[PDB]
Amino acid sequence: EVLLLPIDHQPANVTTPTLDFTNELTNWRARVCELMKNLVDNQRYQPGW
Amino acid sequence: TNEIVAVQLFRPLQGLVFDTQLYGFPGTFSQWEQFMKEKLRVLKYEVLRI
Amino acid sequence: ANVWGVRLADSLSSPTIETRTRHYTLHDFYSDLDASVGKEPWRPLRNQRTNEIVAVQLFRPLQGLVFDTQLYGFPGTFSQWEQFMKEKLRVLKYEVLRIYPISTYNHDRVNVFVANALVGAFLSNQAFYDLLPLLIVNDTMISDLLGTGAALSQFFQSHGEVLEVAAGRKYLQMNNYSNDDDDPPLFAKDLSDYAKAFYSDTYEVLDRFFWTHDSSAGVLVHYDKPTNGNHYILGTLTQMVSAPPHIINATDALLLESCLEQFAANVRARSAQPVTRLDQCYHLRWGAQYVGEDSLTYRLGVLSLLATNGYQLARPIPKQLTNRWLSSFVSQVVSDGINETPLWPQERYVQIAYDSPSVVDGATQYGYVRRNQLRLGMRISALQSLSDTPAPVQWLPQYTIDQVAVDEGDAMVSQLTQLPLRPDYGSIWIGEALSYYVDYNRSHRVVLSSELPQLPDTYFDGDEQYGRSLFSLARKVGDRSLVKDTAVLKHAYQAIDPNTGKEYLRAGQSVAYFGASAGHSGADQPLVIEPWMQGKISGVPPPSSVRQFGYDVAKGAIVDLARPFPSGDYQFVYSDVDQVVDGHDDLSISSGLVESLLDSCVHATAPGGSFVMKINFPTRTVWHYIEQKILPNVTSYMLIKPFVTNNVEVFFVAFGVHQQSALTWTSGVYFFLVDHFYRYETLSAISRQLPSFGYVDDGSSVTGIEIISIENPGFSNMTQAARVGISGLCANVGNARKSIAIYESHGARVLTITSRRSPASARRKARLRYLPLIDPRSLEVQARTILPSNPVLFDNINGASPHVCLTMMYNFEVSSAVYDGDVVLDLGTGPEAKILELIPSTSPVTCVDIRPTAQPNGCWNVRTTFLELDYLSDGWITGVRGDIVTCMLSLGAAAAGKSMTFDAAFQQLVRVLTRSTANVLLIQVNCPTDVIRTIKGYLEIDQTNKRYKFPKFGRDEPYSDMDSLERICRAAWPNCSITWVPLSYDLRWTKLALLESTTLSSASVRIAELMYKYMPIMRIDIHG
Ligand SMILES: C[S@@+](CC[C@H](N)C(=O)[O-])C[C@H]1O[C@@H](n2cnc3c(N)ncnc32)[C@H](O)[C@@H]1O
Repeated sequence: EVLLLPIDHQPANVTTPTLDFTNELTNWRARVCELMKNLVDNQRYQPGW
Repeated sequence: TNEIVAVQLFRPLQGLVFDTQLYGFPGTFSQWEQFMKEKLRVLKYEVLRI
Repeated sequence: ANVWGVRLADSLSSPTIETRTRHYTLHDFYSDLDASVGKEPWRPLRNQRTNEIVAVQLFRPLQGLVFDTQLYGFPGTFSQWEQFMKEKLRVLKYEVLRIYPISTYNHDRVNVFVANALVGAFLSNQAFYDLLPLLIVNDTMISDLLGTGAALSQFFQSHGEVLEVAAGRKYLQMNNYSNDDDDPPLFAKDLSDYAKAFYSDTYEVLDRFFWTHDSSAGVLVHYDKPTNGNHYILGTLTQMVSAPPHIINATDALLLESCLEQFAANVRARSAQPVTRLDQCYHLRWGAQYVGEDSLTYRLGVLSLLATNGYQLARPIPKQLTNRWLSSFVSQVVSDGINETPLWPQERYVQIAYDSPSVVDGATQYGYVRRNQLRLGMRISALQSLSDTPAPVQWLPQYTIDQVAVDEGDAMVSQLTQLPLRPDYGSIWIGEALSYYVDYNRSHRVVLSSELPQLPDTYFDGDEQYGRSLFSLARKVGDRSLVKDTAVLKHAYQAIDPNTGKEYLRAGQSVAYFGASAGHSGADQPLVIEPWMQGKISGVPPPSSVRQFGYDVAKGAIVDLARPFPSGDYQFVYSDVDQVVDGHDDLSISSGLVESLLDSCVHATAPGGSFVMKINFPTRTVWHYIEQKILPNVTSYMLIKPFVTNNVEVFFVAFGVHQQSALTWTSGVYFFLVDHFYRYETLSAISRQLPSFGYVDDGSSVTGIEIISIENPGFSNMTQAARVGISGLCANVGNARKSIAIYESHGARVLTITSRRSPASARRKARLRYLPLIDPRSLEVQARTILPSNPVLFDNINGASPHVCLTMMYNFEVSSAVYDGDVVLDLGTGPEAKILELIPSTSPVTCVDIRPTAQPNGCWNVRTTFLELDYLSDGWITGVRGDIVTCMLSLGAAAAGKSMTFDAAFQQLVRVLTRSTANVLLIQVNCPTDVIRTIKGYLEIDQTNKRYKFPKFGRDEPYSDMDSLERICRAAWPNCSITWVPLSYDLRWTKLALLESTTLSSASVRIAELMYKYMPIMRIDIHG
């Protein structure tokens, strides 16, 4: 009766969805972007730009 | 060093299941505990209103 | 109560005498425009936590700050702000003194409106010069405003005999203000325009204007002594934010400020200080036909009416207000319970009480109406507050004559129960060990090995381990081994041996030590080695060399002490290792380890010397072996027992090893050992009943604590339910000590009743049928803040006094001598007779004292009797009869009161006991038994004049001796049989001290023994 899935699945609270950012994929995208922000911010890799 | 590197919390709060990036706590224990004090003070006033 | 939150009126006060005010002078204008140190137009307000200036208060020389502080541009620090204000007032000062000379205008008037708008237009840089020549006023005050010089609607506009002005900025916020509740409130007085004022001549013209003007937000008046002529207040829709739960608008903020000012004035009225305004409140005029019932403005109007009447609050207000206390006040005023006063606000007129102390209706004429039909049953005088203490204070109840059921008391205490909380435990036993010693006497007696009593066979019980662990965990020490070793050396170096005339041992004996634990948080050895080598014990001779042995040493070697390992022989060895750790929980292996360890200790003694043994588990084999083996081959011996822990171990000391001697055990050693095992059994039975160390109390055990929590609204006569609850806790507690605390618990002032239950209290509570009830007045008088403390199991810390110890002794022997179903008589019952707590629940009393007591008369199961008749007299025992006489401490008290001797007092008392019907009796006499010792600080002696003079009580009485007592007793009764009781050396009495939860401080019980041998009692039957 049970089904396996790679990602956490919280059910819908409401039947009228609307955008918020409180999930794992947005957190993933934000931390990846944060590391590339650090990667461009480091003074050893490029000040050259 | 006897420096505070971790905290232990109990019964009045357990619902910290979300991400600490969404929370935004400081790095020193004194600023963290006064921050927790004033946020509990605001929620204290709210729940004592209701 | 309680209008909506409680107020403590009980009387009502008001400021009677009044300062008539002076008016403007331009000399004063220059004087207070010059910002002197002594006086200046501002005044700072500070925090109550940091005392940092977060707000300022300004007054009469400036009010025209109605524009925006972005347009003004003040700095953020108070010092820079005040010097900035100083220099700007200096520039405008020079300008206005250019345009007006002081000599001609020495004493001419001004428009205060023109002055405030002038300094406001100068600070806001808004072309003040057209406003400038309208400064000095004409014949009247307002006609210069009506016929305008230049119409300046940014400051004031005319409306045909009605002047509109925009009064703003009574206060000014500094940037460090951050809406803290400890910061002072602001009441929305720092915004741009909190309200609008309508100055004009007459209220008729103003109400003809209000026919057409809006009155949606309500209108406020002052009616007493207005600032610049008769006017109104029109608040706007700006709201106050600084209270975190509540959001109030401008009009409620002004009315709340004014009503709290009147509440402040009603307390400070002392019938000698005239104030600047007779009353303060505003009295909403036209909004009552707009807003309705159960609105906040209406409720504050009710409170302002009561404040103008002159009521006073319940809680003492602070001198400097806080947002915390203000929001607590607003939460109290929007609560419940609409009204109890007969007063209601009106729009036609204002009303004051028929018995109000205010005289403002006769003072000023218009608006204030005296009412005749409404009357108040309250008083006239002032009210004062009590001084709070941070410590919890004791309380003592007083009993009334009414009674209800103990089941009703049980129901009320079940309603008011706050039992399940963990208390602080404390310590049951402080001080030091006790000297329990006996020496061998050669010519004393002779006994055999089989006669000795032993450990009880119920030794390895879980309940016995529970009790001994409870005792050893509750007891408080430094190092127990330190205490034991100091005691055993101080008893070891006392007497002399029969061979040598000198003493036992000398200095420099080159001793050895067995069984060193070596863990004592530093100085890794037992803690007696260094002070005993230095001679710090001051009763010992110092040794020469010390060796420590045992399998836990730090400096010596680790050796199995049971199996004989030979080493260097020393003149003195000291065993300290048990047979429990090396044993395997068996009496047989314990006895065998005693065998082997004592054998090795005998064979390693360097003969002619001595040794000390400790024995945890002695058996038939142990005693029989040492009697058949060691007692022949020893010169003398010693067995002592210092006591810090509840255990069966003793300290056996030998003397003069390896010399043959016909030498056995004696009956004095037998009595010592019988009494040792007996006091072990009694104290184990005591420790078995007490609850554990780290428990939570819930009122289930017979001993323990109890607290309840009620709240008291004002000085109201509180309900019968709480009265039954408090009196039921009194019947539960049984006249023991109790402490209370008064503090605002989380928005409400609370009461705590903290005390402790006992089985003697249980038998007292079972003795009486109905519980009596108490006086609520002794609780309803208090208005101070008694800060609470944590619940502790033990109130006493330093230990019980020896007088408490002798009282416990006496109570114990009276409770042991009394039986169930018996009439008694207590001579000198004291303030509260403990004989109610001693006897069984079914036996009556016939008790009497010269002291008038406050015991609950009536509502008993078995009857009681309380009266006063000067008991050292006759004729009354012919009226009331008894069976056994208990006269404790009243003999010396009556003898010191009547200045008469014990011989005359005792012969009179035994005469009126020949009048009695009692067969047995026991009275407190004061007889020396031993040679008198003149105990330091408690009991000194007197040979000739024959007194004692207790210095602690400050009391003094003679003493009579036992042969003269025998002479009087046999002259009275030729048939009597007297038995002097021995001193309670077996500690049977200790249960009545422990179950009342009080530590003892064993120096006090040593002094108690040394004192109890100087006033004993006896038991006399009339037959024998
Ligand atoms: C109660 S302690 C004495 C503590 C010592 N008075 C002190 O100052 O710390 C008994 C000590 O003797 C040791 N012991 C017990 N049985 C022993 C045996 N058969 N041989 C040698 N040592 C033993 C234990 O290791 C323990 O440290």
